[PDB]
Amino acid sequence: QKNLLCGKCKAYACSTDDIRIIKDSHHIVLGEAFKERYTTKPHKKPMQFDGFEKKSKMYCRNNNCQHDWGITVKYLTFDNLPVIKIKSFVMESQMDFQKWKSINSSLKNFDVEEMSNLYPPF
Ligand SMILES: [Zn+2]
Repeated sequence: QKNLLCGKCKAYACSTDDIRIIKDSHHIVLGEAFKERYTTKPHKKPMQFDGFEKKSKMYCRNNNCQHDWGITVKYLTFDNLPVIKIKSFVMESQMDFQKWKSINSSLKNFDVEEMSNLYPPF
């Protein structure tokens, strides 16, 4: 439905249709195209209480920007899963993504069967 932009440089980030919510907290982004729009630096940690194993920090790929976009994690069998920092984004016009969430219907919940269809284990 709507597009998120990097809050610092305004480069296109992703669509709200791309976002899934895990455990009513984590905002993950579906699709391999999104991975073209950020870079990462390693920051591996063992599993935390909710089953996220941190792998990296995400940065806007605009080299003049490099805004903190979030982290990537492994959750279940899904590695390199981007978890966006919702404070880091604004909406295409200008309101920020946190404001937009507050006045819009809830985003779609994560569905493991949908995820498995998109990223099959074979
Ligand atoms: Zn940026």
